[PDB]
Amino acid sequence: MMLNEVTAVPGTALPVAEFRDHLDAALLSYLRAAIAAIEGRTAKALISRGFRLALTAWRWGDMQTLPIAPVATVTALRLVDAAGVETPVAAGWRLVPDMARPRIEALGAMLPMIPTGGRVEIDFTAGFGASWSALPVDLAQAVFLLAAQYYELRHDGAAAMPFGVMALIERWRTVRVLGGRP
Amino acid sequence: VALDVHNAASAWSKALLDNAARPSGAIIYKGADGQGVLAPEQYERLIFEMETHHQGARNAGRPMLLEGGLDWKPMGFSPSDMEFHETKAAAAREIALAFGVPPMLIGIPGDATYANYAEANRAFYRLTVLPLLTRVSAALAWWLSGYLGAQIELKPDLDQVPALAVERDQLWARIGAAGFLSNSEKRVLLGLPPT
Repeated sequence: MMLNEVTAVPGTALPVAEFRDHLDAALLSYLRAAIAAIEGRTAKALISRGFRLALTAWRWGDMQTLPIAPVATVTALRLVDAAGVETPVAAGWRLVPDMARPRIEALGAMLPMIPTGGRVEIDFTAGFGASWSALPVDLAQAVFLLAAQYYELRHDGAAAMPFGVMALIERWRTVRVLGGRP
Repeated sequence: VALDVHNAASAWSKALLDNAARPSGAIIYKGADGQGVLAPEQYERLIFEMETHHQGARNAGRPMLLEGGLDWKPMGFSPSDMEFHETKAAAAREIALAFGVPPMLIGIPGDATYANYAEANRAFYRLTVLPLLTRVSAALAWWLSGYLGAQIELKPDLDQVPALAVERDQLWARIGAAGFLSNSEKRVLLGLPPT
């Protein structure tokens, strides 16, 4: 399980013209330092970037929930071998769109099996929308409340409002209570 | 009053098994603020990981990793047994005290008073059955003798009651072992016709 992303965000899709109004190479260096700080706390994606979840063993036989939460259109399920013949499979599973648990529910059967050495990888385009105007606005507001902090103070210095950064991203974090075996 | 305690202390526990909330615990979610509810996308996730992985007999001991803000405070149920237990038994023994039944015969759980049912049944047919029957049959004897001419007597027959056999065998062993008096003199001591 790696989940490295395919393509980074272009920077033309980030609202550097809107962030300037709220407060270009230094402004855009602070939104994506605040987009990546909010996604890492909320396990979200916010810009619909492409990913590659390359994992070695399926956790269940009708599961392996995806960590990046808002998903749509799993592109492929490439089932590689050790030498890398790279034969993709095209049937057997279903992307089940769910903000709670984005999972691969399969089709009433065990998920595609993995060769000895050949790690199965999933490429999917997960996120809210391709632009900035497609986000939930409070999660878009939480980026501006954090990126304006990184702009207005440079080192780790000192200064809680009712709906702050933490109170706006408390409802996008993954609420999990299983530290168990399954 | 002892009926009203035994009815109510038994309807105490009937109600308490029908309207009482004990939880096994509570998953407290305060949030980033001092308070904050969790979203329906998060409440559907929290149930599915509580239903599937943490409830039941087959999930008794899962670690339940708790993030920042989440918390599991397990509730107890501190008076579990014995809600009015020794007062319901003390009331159920005062009901048997009024009617005159000993607590062995109906099965009330209590410190043993009689020993082995040979004397619990013998005290029952001597303190509260045969005094009650010798008053009902004596009123039958006088009232029904107002219908026929001759006055009639009608009283309980202790000879044909199996609870007085422990009374009867120590009688028959008393004058049976008394060999000084003759055979025709001990038939009359037992209510037998001399032959």
